[PDB]
Amino acid sequence: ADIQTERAYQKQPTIFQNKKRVLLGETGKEKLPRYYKNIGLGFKTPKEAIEGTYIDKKCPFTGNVSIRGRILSGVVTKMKMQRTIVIRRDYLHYIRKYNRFEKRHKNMSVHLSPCFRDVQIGDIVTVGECRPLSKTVRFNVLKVTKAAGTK
Amino acid sequence: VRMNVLADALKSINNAEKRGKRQVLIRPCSKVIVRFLTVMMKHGYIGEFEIIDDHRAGKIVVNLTGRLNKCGVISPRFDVQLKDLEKWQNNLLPSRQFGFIVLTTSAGIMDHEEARRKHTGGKILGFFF
Amino acid sequence: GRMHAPGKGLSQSALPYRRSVPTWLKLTSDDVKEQIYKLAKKGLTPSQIGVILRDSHGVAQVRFVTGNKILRILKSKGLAPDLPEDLYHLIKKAVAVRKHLERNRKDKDAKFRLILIESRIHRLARYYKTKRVLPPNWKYESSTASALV
Amino acid sequence: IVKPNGEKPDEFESGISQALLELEMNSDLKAQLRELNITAAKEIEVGGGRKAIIIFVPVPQLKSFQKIQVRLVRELEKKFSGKHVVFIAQRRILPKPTRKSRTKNKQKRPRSRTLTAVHDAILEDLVFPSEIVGKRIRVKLDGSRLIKVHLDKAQQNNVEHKVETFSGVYKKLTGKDVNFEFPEFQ
Amino acid sequence: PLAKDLLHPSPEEEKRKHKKKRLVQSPNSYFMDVKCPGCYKITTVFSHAQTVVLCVGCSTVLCQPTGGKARLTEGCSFRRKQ
RNA sequence: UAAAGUUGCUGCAGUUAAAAAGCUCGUAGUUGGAUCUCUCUCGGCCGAAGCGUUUACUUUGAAAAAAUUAGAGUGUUCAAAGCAGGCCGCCUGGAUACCGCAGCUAGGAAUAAUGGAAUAGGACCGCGGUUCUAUUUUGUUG
Repeated sequence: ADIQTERAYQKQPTIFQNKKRVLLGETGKEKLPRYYKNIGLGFKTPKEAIEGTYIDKKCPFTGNVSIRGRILSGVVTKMKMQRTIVIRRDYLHYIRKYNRFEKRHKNMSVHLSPCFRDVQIGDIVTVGECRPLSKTVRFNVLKVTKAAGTK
Repeated sequence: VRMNVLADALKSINNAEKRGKRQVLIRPCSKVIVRFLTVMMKHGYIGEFEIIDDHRAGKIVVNLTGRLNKCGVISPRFDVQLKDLEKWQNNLLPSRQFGFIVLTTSAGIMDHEEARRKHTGGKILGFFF
Repeated sequence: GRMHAPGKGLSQSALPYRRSVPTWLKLTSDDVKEQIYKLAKKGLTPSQIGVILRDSHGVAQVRFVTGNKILRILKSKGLAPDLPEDLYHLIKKAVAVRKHLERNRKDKDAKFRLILIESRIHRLARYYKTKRVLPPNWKYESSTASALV
Repeated sequence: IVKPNGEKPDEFESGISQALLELEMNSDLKAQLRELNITAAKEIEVGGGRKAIIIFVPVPQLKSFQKIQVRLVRELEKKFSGKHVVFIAQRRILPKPTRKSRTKNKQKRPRSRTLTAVHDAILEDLVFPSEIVGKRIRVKLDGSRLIKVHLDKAQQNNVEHKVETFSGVYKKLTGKDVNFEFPEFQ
Repeated sequence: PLAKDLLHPSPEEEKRKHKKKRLVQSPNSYFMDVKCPGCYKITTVFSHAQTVVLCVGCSTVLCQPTGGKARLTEGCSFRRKQ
């Protein structure tokens, strides 16, 4: 697919893609190295990140974002922006006078890289905290676990 | 519909013991009911009981020895820490000399004194005295 | 009590304690399976197949002879119906009530009973969607549900 | 023939296999024992001086073994005189999964592989000619459980003398004390 | 009154109860082998049958469904099993 | 504020004293029957890994201003206080506990939720097929 759907050229800023080509420099292939990094904390770089072609500067694996801070989990509830999803974290808040709990939830707008295709509503996502990416986004989707019902 | 089969079992035992009956039938049986009954029996409060095995959900015939004043359930199963145990004992037990609060802890189902011996907390199932 | 009635009836089957095949019963498990296949090919629901096997062939319980339930056998052979028979009969009853109500518009009792039937239909359909027995997009609409019948 | 699941045959196992091969070669039921097999065998004391021979059988063959178990047990009792013989299917118990189980489970443990189901099946198979018609687990004041099993009235005196070895075998391979009795109301 | 006790017999107090309310539930029905005088083979029929069953070698009405126990035709000798 | 169990979570009431919707259905909310008991470099089966099934709960360990409250010592002449002081240069204190919820951590695995194998694109096992594969050339790479 064409990765150049923007008014400006999309590229990985750390990759030089027009190193000089000559007869010896080209033998039936142009070649294009792919910048990717191994984020920490045991998270493995998805295969599509390594062998993909998308340009996403907020992607944890091939972009310019450092995963540091809280590592949370949520359930995907809305996928209707570009490269951003809304997940819902459900918890119980303890009211002490009644010695009981009440259901509460918080929505979280988190960045989803193009490396995670086939993400559905109800999927569980492990997200990691990064620097502010937009007005409301501060977490990047690190891992996707499909909801029970995969067959 | 019926929730909390242990509540039904304890209410049945209480109602039968208040009428002065020698045995009480409990249905359905469950592991929690059997453990609570075993705790009651180890302290001499009920006596022997028989688990009738039908292929759906067993029944229990509990022999009553009239030493039981009240066996009750605590719903919901509040989580109880070792600090809150004294307050629960003051609330539920008629005296500091006798009576037991039954908890389900990770070490099993046990009275409150045994939970203090093992230095564990858990969830309150009920009480008997 | 009943889900949609003040009735508190107790009438139901009482399975015997023994789970063994009766001594009188000489049909092999495969024989019961072929009888089930024949009855299903005749166009019968699993409840009807079980009733016929109990009444005529002496099969007290198919699960105890074949080690499998009738609907599971029908599915495994590949001739189980598209939607479960309880939901099918609920939809059929709803269709009958709607057909009656079309020509009898002053029957408020029929409208009330239709409301009850469709509530039962929706509850069963939600349960089936939870179990992935029905597709998640399946919905009971009262416009062409007679085709589902 | 004896084929232990861990391929570890024993001298008693060898003698029982030789006896079964003897019934294989010439008997009224020689057509069945050729294709059949036992996983193991062992003896145990049951109390006093009596002895019990637990013949461990693969599960798929148990039903077939139960087709002809009466004559086989009769002939094997005759060959060993006063040691009773009981056929039990070889069943494995998958341990209850935990949060620390290193590597023992990759699929859901079937309920038929659980300890409760295996022990129920052992009790069912240990008493084969007589069908169980009821169970009562009485919990004694010391906390120990005694199982009382009610057996069918169709076959009572044929296995009444067996009520002693049955409890011994169950104690040996299950650890639970059990009493076998016959009810008067069917 | 001293349940499940052998000292005081109660076959009569147990089969009097509702089938579901017994100590261990058990059906009040049975299967019966039926001979038809015109026929020559067994037919195993449920006591509370809901189907008009016919002889497996003929077209004779063995029994008819009723509110409860099915009604057998005359002359057909029926004997309970077990 | 207690008394007020007259706001009732503990712990209230609702036939007649104030009070149960005219009656059903019904989404959210709340609540839900039984059931499953020996694996990475080692010079101590003898340092280690989890790559495997998640939480709630409970216990523990970190981290958590002081002042206040609780609380140890100390004759302010006593006490409220203070953090002093004591002995014939010396001796000694300026403790300790609690710090809820959320976050972090490590044991337990009853209780409660949750998960896999059912068109087997299931577990283990050996076979048929693909790669610069940080060297499989002390020799100038080929």
